[PDB]
Amino acid sequence: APSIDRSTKPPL
Amino acid sequence: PLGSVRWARALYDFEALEEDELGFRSGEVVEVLDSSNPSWWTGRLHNKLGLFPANYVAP
Repeated sequence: APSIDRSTKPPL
Repeated sequence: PLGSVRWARALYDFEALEEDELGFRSGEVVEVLDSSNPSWWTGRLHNKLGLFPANYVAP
């Protein structure tokens, strides 16, 4: 599974 | 404005770690509410709303 980068999460 | 993707299939298990995240097991069908962001999409699953990595699903 791809690496997950939470630094790019936009606000919900 | 809300992207071109309206429905998508989960490819991998995504574990939600925050309240704003929408977790799922592979094979789930996600309704995609916003696909405009290249990194994280907004979805609806089991009447819950949340973010998940775009690359964890296939349109």
